[PDB]
Amino acid sequence: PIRALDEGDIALLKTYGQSTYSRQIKQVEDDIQQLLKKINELTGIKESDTGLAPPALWDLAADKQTLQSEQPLQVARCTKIINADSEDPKYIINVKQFAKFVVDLSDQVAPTDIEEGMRVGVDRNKYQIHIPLPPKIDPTVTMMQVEEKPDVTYSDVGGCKEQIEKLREVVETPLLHPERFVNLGIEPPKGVLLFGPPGTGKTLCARAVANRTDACFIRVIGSELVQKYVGEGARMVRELFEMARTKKACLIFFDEIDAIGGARFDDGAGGDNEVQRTMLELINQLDGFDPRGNIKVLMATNRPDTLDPALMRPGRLDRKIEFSLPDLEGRTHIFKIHARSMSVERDIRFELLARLCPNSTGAEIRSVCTEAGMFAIRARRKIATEKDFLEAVNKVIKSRYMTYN
Amino acid sequence: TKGPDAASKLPLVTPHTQCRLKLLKLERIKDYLLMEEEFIRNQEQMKEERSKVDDLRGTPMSVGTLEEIIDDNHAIVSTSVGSEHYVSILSFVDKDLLEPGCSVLLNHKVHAVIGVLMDDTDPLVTVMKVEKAPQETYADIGGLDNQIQEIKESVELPLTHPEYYEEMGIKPPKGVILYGPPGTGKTLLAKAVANQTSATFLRVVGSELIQKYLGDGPKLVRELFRVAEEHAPSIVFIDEIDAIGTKRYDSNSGGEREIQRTMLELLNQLDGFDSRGDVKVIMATNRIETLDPALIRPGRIDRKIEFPLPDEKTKKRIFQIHTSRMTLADDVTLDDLIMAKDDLSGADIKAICTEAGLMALRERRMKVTNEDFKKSKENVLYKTPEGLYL
Amino acid sequence: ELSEEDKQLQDELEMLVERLGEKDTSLYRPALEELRRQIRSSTTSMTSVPKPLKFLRPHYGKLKEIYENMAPGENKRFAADIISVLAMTMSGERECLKYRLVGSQEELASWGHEYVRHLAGEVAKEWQELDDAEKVQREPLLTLVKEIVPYNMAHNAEHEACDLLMEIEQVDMLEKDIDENAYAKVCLYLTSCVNYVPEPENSALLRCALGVFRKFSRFPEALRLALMLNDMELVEDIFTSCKDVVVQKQMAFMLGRHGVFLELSEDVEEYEDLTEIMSNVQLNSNFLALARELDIMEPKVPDDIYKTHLEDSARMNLASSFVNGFVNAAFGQDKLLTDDGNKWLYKNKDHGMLSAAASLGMILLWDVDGGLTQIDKYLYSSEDYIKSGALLACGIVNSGVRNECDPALALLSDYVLHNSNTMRLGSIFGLGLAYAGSNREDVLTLLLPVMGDSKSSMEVAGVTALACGMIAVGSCNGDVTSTILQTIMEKSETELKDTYARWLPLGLGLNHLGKGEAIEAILAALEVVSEPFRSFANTLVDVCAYAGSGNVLKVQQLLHICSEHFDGAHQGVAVLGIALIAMGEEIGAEMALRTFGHLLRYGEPTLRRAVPLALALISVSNPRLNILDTLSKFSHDADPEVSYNSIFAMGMVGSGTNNARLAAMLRQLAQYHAKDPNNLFMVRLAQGLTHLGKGTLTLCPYHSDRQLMSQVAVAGLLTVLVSFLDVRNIILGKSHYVLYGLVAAMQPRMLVTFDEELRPLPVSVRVGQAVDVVGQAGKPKTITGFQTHTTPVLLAHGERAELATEEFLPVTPILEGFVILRKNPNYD
Amino acid sequence: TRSEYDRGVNTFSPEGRLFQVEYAIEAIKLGSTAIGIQTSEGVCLAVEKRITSPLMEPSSIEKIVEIDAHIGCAMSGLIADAKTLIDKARVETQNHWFTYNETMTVESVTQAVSNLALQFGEEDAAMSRPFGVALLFGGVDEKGPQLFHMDPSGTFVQCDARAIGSASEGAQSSLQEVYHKSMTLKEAIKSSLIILKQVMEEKLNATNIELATVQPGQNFHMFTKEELEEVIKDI
Amino acid sequence: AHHTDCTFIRVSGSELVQKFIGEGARMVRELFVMAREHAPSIIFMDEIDSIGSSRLEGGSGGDSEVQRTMLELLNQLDGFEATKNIKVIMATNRIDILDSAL
Ligand SMILES: Nc1ncnc2c1ncn2[C@@H]1O[C@H](COP(=O)(O)OP(=O)(O)OP(=O)(O)O)[C@@H](O)[C@H]1O
Ligand SMILES: Nc1ncnc2c1ncn2[C@@H]1O[C@H](COP(=O)(O)OP(=O)(O)OP(=O)(O)O)[C@@H](O)[C@H]1O
Ligand SMILES: [Mg+2]
Ligand SMILES: [Mg+2]
Repeated sequence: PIRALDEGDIALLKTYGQSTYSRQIKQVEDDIQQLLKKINELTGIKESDTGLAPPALWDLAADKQTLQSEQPLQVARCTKIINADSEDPKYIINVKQFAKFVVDLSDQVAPTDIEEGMRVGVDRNKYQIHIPLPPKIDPTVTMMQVEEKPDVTYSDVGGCKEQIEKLREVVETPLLHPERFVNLGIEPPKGVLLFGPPGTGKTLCARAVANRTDACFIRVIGSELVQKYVGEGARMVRELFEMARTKKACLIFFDEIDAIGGARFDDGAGGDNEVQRTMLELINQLDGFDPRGNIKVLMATNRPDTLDPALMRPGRLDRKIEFSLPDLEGRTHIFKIHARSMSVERDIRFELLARLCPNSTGAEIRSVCTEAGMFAIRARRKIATEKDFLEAVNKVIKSRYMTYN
Repeated sequence: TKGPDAASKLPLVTPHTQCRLKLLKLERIKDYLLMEEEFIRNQEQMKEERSKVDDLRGTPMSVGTLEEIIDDNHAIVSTSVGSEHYVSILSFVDKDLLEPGCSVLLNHKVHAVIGVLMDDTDPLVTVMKVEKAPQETYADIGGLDNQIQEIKESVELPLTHPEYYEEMGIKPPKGVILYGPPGTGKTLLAKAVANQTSATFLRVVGSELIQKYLGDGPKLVRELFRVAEEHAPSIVFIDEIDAIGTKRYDSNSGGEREIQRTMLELLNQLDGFDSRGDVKVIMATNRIETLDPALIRPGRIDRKIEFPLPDEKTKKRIFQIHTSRMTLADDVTLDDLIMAKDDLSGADIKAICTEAGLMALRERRMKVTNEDFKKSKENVLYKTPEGLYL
Repeated sequence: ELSEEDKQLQDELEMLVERLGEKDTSLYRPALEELRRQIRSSTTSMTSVPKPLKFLRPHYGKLKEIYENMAPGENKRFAADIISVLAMTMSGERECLKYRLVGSQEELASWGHEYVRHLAGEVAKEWQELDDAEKVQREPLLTLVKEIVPYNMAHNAEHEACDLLMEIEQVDMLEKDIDENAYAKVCLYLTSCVNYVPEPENSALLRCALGVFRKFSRFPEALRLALMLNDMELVEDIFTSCKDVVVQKQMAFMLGRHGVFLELSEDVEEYEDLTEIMSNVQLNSNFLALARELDIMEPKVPDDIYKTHLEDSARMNLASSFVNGFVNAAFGQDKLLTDDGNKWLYKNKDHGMLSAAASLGMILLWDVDGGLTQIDKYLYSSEDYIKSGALLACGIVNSGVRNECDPALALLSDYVLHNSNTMRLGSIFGLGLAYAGSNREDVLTLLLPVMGDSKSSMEVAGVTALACGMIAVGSCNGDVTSTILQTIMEKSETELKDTYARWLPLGLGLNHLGKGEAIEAILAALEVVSEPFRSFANTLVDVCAYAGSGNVLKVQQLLHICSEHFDGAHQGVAVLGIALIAMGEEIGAEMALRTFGHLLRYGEPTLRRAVPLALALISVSNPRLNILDTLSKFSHDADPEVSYNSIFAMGMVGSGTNNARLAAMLRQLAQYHAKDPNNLFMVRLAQGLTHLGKGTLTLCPYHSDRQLMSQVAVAGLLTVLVSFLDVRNIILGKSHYVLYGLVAAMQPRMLVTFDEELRPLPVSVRVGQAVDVVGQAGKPKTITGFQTHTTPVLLAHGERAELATEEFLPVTPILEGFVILRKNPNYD
Repeated sequence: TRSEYDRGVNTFSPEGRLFQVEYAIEAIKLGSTAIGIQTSEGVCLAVEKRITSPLMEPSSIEKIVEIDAHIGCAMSGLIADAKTLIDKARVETQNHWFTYNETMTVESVTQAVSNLALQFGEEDAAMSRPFGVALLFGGVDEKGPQLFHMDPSGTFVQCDARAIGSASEGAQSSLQEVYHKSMTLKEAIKSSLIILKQVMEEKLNATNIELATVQPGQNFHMFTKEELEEVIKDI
Repeated sequence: AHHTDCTFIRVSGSELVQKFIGEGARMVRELFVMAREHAPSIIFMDEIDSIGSSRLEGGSGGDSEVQRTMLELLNQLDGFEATKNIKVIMATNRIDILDSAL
């Protein structure tokens, strides 16, 4: 009992209930769309900045720099000088990803400054050496290091006194005052694992460490250590620890190390043994058949129960520190720190607010202060009041206890 | 500091009805477009050293990863096949702009540094930009006044009036999570933000940052936030984030560990060691309870916005909005559908309107009616024992 | 594939039509009766697929043949009506009325309303395709229109009637069918259509809406429309054709906000009160009350704006004077000049002094007596520049306020024709910006004589042109046009290449602002100038004529001018003109923004410098990220002039907004251009503009509902921007005083309420974006994004205020500026 | 790790802790603060009443109750456990009076209530979890005014001044700062109300507090509205 | 499929379930790109309860990857940039288990 629209039904519904302007509107909209397409087509495509310098800094005749000094020397690592056979050196080279070769020098004005593994330059057709090069630096690991100190001090970390003291001891006192440790005959811990509920001042304490320390600080991107090409992650961690050893006093800061390696149980993880392998290399570097030098490690993690026991062992992570939820004094101090810069009344009870926010983290308290300011803004008021802070607490901490009176 | 990318969008013709005023407005848009087209045509119709410099530049220029720049005219580059060469740098290159890892350009044959190509953004992350702007303004969102206010305070006020916050030393929220049942405006309130924002909008779906190989998901997340930080202000909208971000349990498989690694990379980008620019994140979720606390943390997600099923007045707003463009008859009182205390999302209400229109068309009538709306309500909605309480 | 009943109806119609075919000529009438009955029963029903219409589709031609072949008589037309109702569905040669005219002429509603809509559209279409002849063929169409307009009135289709009448080109009959329950939804629709149609239809619609408003005694709306039409006789009629005094007070407020001033005889009930309101003698007091009610009367020195403490030779000090004037504008109080005094009006290194003194005038803005006092302290100086600046300061002080005495006239006339081109050059400009909207003959009789004399440079002549144009904006004052044309015709190719000669064509255009077509004469009496100064004059006068007209043809001509390659300044004028013709309708403005971007990319330097000025003009005191981002990415340009213009445009677009993400741009830009004084000056000036009046004044030349274009504001904006058309010489040098032309534009951005006694009534209002939900071709706009305040209050761009409570009824349905509120009798 | 050691009240953790007793002590905090002060002139109790909304007449929130004519109890924690322990205290005081024909001392009644509270899972007492309520018994006996504090673990101890409830940590510090032995009862009342006003999110006025006092003389007296307003006038 | 003149695409069963990580989502994206290219398109999806059913808590006993595939399909059906002319015919044998999002 439901007819189907015929030719006439459709030819009348498109022509009977109809505005006398509908056709013109439709045509004009289609024209606008087509014109937009055509305009985008004509002016489309910008000029992708290619890196050209401003004119008058260039130097033509560089076609001669391209025809002379032409040799686009490949880089090779002399892995064996074949004993030099006294005369007739007959060096060996290890052009990576390409081949091994037996070659000689060519116009090498210092045939003695060749060594083994010196990263020589080698021509394309005849593989004679032309010029040595300095050792590889691995730009990824090179930029892993922190250069600009973050603007966080040991005064914006409120509610963490014992943890700050332990971290300061382990990470700074062996660096700035070795006299006490050598006097007492105690080798201070070399390795700290900061663990606690998400958001308690772990990375904030790491930032404060980075700001205070006068020593190499290496923030390790947990994603940069995982790659394709099995063995690449292990190679990167090896080179990272090599550079750390090169530096006089180094402070590595593996953040969210739960990414790089938990338990080693593979079972169905046959495809995830590469991460376990790089974690094993990290373990070896942290403590193995070799002194580690003046390298101190920081390791931040919310969940230090998925981690490998071989990594959590107190020969690699020696001073495990827990960032617990701050007590009432800590919460009051965090409120004071975070509301120092806020435009607030002069009689707000931050002790009361710390009481109102139990089992709350420093990030939670920061959010409370921000929402108090936001409530003040949402009323055209310049000074956030105790009422606004209480509203912010109610909105952030919680979002009936009539049995607990 | 390349600058906002924005999203070009034409004006909006206020009268939705088919009348001469709408025709005049559309004709004005069209005539301006025609003048622009003819102006471009006339520019190109009325229109040496750099040409020869480009001729000297290689014809099929290759792209290689610079590594350990040396001297002032010689650097080591990579061929993107693992091999690396001790190449020279022509004077054409900028210099003082090459950095290790930068995807420099190399002459095809002689292999000399001749360009820098500082636009090596991956296609996977260039596609996820917003160049159009969906035509879903805030006037298409019935109700949700509090949710709209929250998101405006988070991603609009900090760009339109950046004096309120500096006037009290407060940093506005950098992260919002829109959580709620299946269909309540969670995606409309990102579409409206994209429509009304001057910032670079970046659509993403949590099921898209996951990649096949090892270490590629984290790399994609890092690249996404790198581009989102180069373009500023920018908003990154991760729809259905519970694709990646679910609770971080102790994995036994390898793919699960890689997915959690991607999630940790996202966490570090949201709130990590170093810093975060003016990139604001909006995640969307159906089931928030299953998300990891470290992700829902109120340093990465300052605001959490629930989108509950609409109440009566909001439902009336939805019906008004979705029947506005409909030739509603005078026999229809959109109150019987409102009052029924049944779970009705805005999506359900729109489906009800569409099905009522289809019922009218089936009955051969172009004007909907109350019986049509009743039938549509009955036939659209698909989905405690009696007397157990009371 | 049909139904049994459907097939039976098909068969019935077939039998009836076949009988019509048979040449009985005896039973035609019953068959035609039956066909008509079925057709009207189907059409009048709610079915959108009328079955008799569907089934008579094949027989259309047969019905045509039967109509042709039947003998003349009643049956002829009785079947022509059937053919018409059938033709409602199949068309292409547009028959429905072609057979309705030879018809039964019954009520044009029995055939449903779809027939009415089709026939209305077809009447319009026939109307366009009729030449001026065939008038006899045109009366029968007006009968259909008189049958259609009432029917659309009765059926909520007021927009349909308006479309029919404005497309028939006779918007005159609405007055017969409008009712007190329709005037709103018809006037709003006409006004919306006005912006987008060309002349003479623009004025036709405006006068139709004005007549509708006057019918139902909606005087304030009638006056707004009468001001849209720059016609003073109509506004005089409206303002004097009223018997309620309070509404006349409100209309006087409206006239004062606009540049107009009506010379009323000794007849109105309260002539003196009305002339006081219309003269803005209470603007200073109201402004100071608003400032007190917000805690802003605390003068802030330039350093507070520069904010260089956190995060002085000759020119940055001129910037300090300018920013001090801009920030502390109309407040009276200051801390640099006012107080210590004699310190930032000295050490300004000669020529800048002339503007520093003028800064005083802008601090004592709308304050004639305090002006007098402080300025007179400085009006007697050993060096000429101070006296010139003091005279300009008097002019600024009297700007916007129509004092019954003429302090500006006396003081500045003593010094017009003075034996020095510097006292002349401040007194002339002071008179120009003091009596801008005045159009007084006694000031022009003193100014025009000074453009011609051996003792006048191009500077003095150009400033006299500017002054005379500002005095007589949009009045086609014969004396002004004649004198300007004489001055242009009496100078050689050289001596006409000074860039101070831009101001003679600028005076012409200002004197013809908005007049439009009527300008041919002046562009026909001006086709004798040299080539390089005739494209400029022609283009400038043309763009001034179509100021806010939104004429796409003129914009097309300007874009053609831009396309031309001249290795040329008229191109720069044409860019500003594209901005100027399109500052009205909103849809035009965004599209112009796209065009200006294309001009920045596909453009030679000459128009590249001009695009920033266009961006500033299209958005004035309306900071939007689309324009601010554009200008910011161009604030670092290699070309100095494009930079300078981009910085000043950032200042203008954010003028009087205190925008924080513009103040940040300006500070970072101040460090970036620290070592370039010529950019540092301009960034400082942009900062001063951004903090103009410390967030209490707007330079937008559009006030009432964004719909009334103040002639004087456009005059000032054009003076400043055209001067920027040569920044490096006009303003980055000698004539930096021209910036004070902006005085003509700055006008408070506040809502202040009163009772029916000119006494404040703090009342609660909701302030929010000018948004709507559904236009529905006539539905008003309702605020979305409420935020409740208590008046007095400041309204930003795009903000409207609606009385939060019903306790009071506004006289005008526009809550911007000064509003008189009657205490509602109903309740609340 | 506290998932195999805090699921029962008779399971020790590797550190030797009863996490269920810990959790009852934590449940104490969810109640409203109560400050008791012992002085040579008597004992004062002052509690933050926490009216959730009007229409609930104040004499249904029993934070301060009477044990015999010479003891009062200021409570914080679960209302049900509060009622149980208060009833035990009253019945024990009456039993001691019946047997020995004298008034039970505050220490002895606190000891009896604590003896009831010890029996978490002791299979000869029937309660299966610690009473999540902490009490302040302020009374007067032959040893002068005394105040005793009892916690869920059954541990009781005298206190020259104490504060239990939500604002316990932040109010005991104020009590330490302000309390000295040579204090009068009026001074104690004033100081306790000052601390309550400090630690309350609501304003101190008339209702939302209760105040009571037991002196060497008149019986346990709960200040009514008049006395409460008189003290609040110039707290 | 026989009677329509629109491009008919067909998924069915677990054709979008791949052992590699994040491959079902990619296959769904490529599918809908292909449908958009050859629009108007009709995408049949037989036995969708295989690929798309009530979501399980992310843990050791949950198919998080198939859940990700379904989430990608949801986003393709209705997210940003709504589909232009793609119509979807899903087929299931038991509807009570399909995700409320679908
Ligand atoms: N003890 C504290 N003192 C001050 N601010 C704190 C404290 N704890 C947290 N915060 C605030 O929280 C944020 C710091 O969070 P942080 O990066 O330390 O978290 P986290 O513990 O490393 O978390 P996760 O690793 O789970 O992301 C900043 O807003 C900081 O102000
Ligand atoms: N408040 C609302 N106002 C108007 N339309 C609404 C509203 N809520 C939902 N809709 C309608 O729902 C449909 C899309 O809803 P939307 O995309 O916002 O849902 P969602 O919350 O993202 O859902 P999901 O969890 O399934 O992705 C559109 O028809 C939109 O109009
Ligand atoms: Mg962290
Ligand atoms: Mg969604």
